[PDB]
Amino acid sequence: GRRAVRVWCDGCYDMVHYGHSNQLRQARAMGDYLIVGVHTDEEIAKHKGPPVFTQEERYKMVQAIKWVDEVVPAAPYVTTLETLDKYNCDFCVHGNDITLTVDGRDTYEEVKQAGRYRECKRTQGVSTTDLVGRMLLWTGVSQFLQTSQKIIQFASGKEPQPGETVIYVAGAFDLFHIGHVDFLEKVHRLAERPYIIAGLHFDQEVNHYKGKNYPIMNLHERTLSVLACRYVSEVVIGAPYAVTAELLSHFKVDLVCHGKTEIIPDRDGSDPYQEPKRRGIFRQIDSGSNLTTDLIVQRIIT
Ligand SMILES: Nc1ccn([C@@H]2O[C@H](COP(=O)(O)O)[C@@H](O)[C@H]2O)c(=O)n1
Repeated sequence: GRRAVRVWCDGCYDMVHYGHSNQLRQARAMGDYLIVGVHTDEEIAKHKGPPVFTQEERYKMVQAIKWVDEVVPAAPYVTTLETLDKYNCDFCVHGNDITLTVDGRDTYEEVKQAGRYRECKRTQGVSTTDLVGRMLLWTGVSQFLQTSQKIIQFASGKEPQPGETVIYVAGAFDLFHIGHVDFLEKVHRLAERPYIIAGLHFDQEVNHYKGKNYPIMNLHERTLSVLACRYVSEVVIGAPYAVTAELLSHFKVDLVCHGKTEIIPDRDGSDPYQEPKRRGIFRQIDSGSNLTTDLIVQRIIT
């Protein structure tokens, strides 16, 4: 009936960003199903420094990316034909980095010789070193070039259907991380057919209430980061800090959630959730995670 083409990727996925997401999207577009091998903390420490995020954090983050069908924990550092056969994958997909042994032989010679290796395009605008750099520091630093096409590639493109519960969440969603995934995952359980709209605050607003040099990622980068998450149906690309009556009617919102993090008051001292609270449609959800963008900055610099 086809047959199905099963695609393999592997990696560390330590500090996942929209570059990793875009690479996984590309890999999935080359077949029908995507399996991602993720290395253990130990295996990574053998080859380079130990990772910032624990293997179980990294596993969970990768599984939350909507193009990924399954995560294989404890994948070997280098892709082999044996691993591809074990998971019945036709080929693996990696970036175009030079990957040579000390001798000048390709790290992936085996897989490449068997014709089971594919390259995907490198993602413009981000890398893990760039993001580290931003964290060691509002007018914006990213050279990401957002386009209608990148949004189309990342967006599910679906409108709310009859029977679907529209649920609005809002925030910075900066350095979109496992705390956000845990939040969104719980929100997604609140209805049988959830349609989650994530409202992303403007860069200048985030800087105002989060301070310092925040946000690390600009509105356009955070747009792609949130759209990659399997729990998200739509994003408001520049949402007001106050959850307004206009927003609630425009999107026909059924429920509004916020996590157990602190809600900073609005410019005028008001509760930015006052309207949905008055309507009786506000629900606080405990994500069970204490991870914040501020604490990631701390784990990554230290
Ligand atoms: N660890 C975390 C981090 C964020 N969140 C929720 O995710 C949403 C977005 O958070 P930020 O604006 O801080 O990015 C908020 O509703 C916040 O309460 C959570 O519930 N648990």
